[PDB]
Amino acid sequence: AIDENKQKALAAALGQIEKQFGKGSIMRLGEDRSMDVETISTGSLSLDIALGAGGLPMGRIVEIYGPESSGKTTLTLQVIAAAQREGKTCAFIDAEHALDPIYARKLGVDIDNLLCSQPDTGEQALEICDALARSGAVDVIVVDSVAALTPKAEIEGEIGDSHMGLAARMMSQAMRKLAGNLKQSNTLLIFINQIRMKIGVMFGNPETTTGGNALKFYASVRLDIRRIGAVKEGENVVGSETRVKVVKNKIAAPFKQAEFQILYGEGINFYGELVDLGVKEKLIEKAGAWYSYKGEKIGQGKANATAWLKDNPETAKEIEKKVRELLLSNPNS
Amino acid sequence: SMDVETISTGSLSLDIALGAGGLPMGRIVEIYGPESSGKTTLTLQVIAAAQREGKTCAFIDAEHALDPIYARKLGVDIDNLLCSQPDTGEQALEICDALARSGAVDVIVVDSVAALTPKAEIEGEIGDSHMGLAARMMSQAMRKLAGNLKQSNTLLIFINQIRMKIGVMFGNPETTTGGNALKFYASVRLDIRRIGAVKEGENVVGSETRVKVVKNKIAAPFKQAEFQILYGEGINFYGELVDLGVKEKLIEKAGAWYSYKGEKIGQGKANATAWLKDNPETAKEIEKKVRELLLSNPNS
Ligand SMILES: Nc1ncnc2c1ncn2[C@@H]1O[C@H](COP(=O)(O)OP(=O)(O)OP(O)(O)=S)[C@@H](O)[C@H]1O
Ligand SMILES: Nc1ncnc2c1ncn2[C@@H]1O[C@H](COP(=O)(O)OP(=O)(O)OP(O)(O)=S)[C@@H](O)[C@H]1O
Ligand SMILES: [Mg+2]
Ligand SMILES: [Mg+2]
Repeated sequence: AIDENKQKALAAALGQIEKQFGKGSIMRLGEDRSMDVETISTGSLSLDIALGAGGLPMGRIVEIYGPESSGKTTLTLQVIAAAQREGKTCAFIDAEHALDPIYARKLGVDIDNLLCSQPDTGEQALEICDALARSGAVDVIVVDSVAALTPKAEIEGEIGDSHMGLAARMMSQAMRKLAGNLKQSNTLLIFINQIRMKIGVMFGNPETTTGGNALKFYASVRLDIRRIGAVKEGENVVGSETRVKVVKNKIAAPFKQAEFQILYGEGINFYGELVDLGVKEKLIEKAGAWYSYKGEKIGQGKANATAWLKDNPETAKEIEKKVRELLLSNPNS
Repeated sequence: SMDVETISTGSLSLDIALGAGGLPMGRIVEIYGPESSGKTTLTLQVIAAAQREGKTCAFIDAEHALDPIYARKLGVDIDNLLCSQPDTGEQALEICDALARSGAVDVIVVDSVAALTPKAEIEGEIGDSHMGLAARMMSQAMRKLAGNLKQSNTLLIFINQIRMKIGVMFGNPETTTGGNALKFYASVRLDIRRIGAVKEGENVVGSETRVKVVKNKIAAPFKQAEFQILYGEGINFYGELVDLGVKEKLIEKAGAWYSYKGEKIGQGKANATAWLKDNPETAKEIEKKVRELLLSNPNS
């Protein structure tokens, strides 16, 4: 009897809010299909498994950070290339002023359709991000280095002058504005960031990132990338052994890691991952340094085994399809 | 009307730490901490525990980062959990007041006070200065809500993010966003921190968490709570039922070996909590003992 005017006051309050601030201001979370988690590929199968939901989330903020020459730019060009192949539009804000367009083409990016900007200030860089996000016409934005987003007062001033907290304040104001717009247009924003040392530290890690604490909070995924070794063809160094740690995840369980090769000119070695995952799931048998598929001996060593999968497109498609079926938590098709 | 009503936090260790046995209804609560401390997980645990008692709940996601699948995994009934995603900071607080006035919802949660951007700052440019507009907007909202919340008997939980003060020599350099109005009006104030990992040998499957009560108008403040948040599954209330059982000398622990009523239960905490899962009888009767010994005022 008394629990019914409860439901009436609810429906009346819902009617009041939904006509004041527009149609879908309040809903029920189980019914809201704008709140579901769509993803896009990173260009690494191992990293797609480590992220749990099978890729990077659309409508969210992502941070990639690491030491120098660890593969941060290369990893973000591989996600742009994969999204372009699925008929999406992409932008690249190059605050570092260090993008080589010929290398981007070799990694598989469509250079003629990628929107590029080299802004003079951090305010200009974050105002272009907002304008592209609100447009609804751009799916993936990459900002290359938070560390190079310098406020206008610091550009106008002299070297030595103190502007303490100014960059951190600029970033804190930008996150507030962007987070809403990005979700509304279903646009993925990737911030690359550099590492700095904190002085006078006995306890914990001395490593930190630039641009303050706001980005750590607003980010849905945070990735730590590191170069853990060289890839050699005799004495020639031909690429880099790479490890990625998922330090923060809001769409799945964190603290999983991914290992892969970056080969200079080609980018991420896809078939190299396909072997290592095939070996792990008992689809490829390893007899010391002899790889074999269904008894049929494919090669001697990982490089020859990878070279074999390259000249057998049908056999590689078969193994990919199974590894995908097995290790993907919730395959959506 | 001024007699206090409480609802469970989901964690038993935190229910003892507050003293009254939960968060007070018709009041304002603040829950701050660093990155990935378990602020959202704790407030979805409250909503879950509340809507199991036949209550309606709302979630105002200003952060734009709520996963409905994870909410269901923690035990939130998402089919009748009200969710809003406001564009401005003013919309978020007008929806909070409109829901409070109606007298229909019992619990409201505003995720990130840091993300409540004033209208003027949104249609402005990045670089433009709006000194204290967030603090005024919050100060206006608090004096308008405090009265409307009490007569409705509606709980409002604000989640806050930590920022750092520049050129401070004294005290702690940590701050909270959205002014010092919320600091005054807030009845309870929790400070969550991740203090370690929970492993399956090497595989990291959880977070060792510590909650501190820095303010309490309802009971004695400056008490602690320690517990485990597992990634999916949610809060580990069996893991607490052992830790409080051994603290009151109902359970015994001899190194890595557990024993209750003479007969041993398992080796380590993971096997000890796994046996409590398989024995609802002892898990019922130990809950009985821990509650009736450490309850401040038994309602009925
Ligand atoms: N244009 C190129 N031609 C050949 N190799 C390249 C080229 N650009 C980058 N690489 C290599 O690819 C590996 C990863 O480079 P990046 O992706 O540029 O890493 P990064 O972390 O962005 O480094 P920064 O911005 O310079 S600190 C490095 O060993 C580079 O030398
Ligand atoms: N959907 C999910 N699936 C699995 N684990 C999760 C999920 N969401 C969060 N977690 C983890 O649970 C722990 C607590 O997360 P939260 O409750 O979101 O904490 P938080 O302080 O709200 O973090 P923020 O909002 O990003 S500053 C973290 O270690 C997360 O990685
Ligand atoms: Mg680079
Ligand atoms: Mg949160």
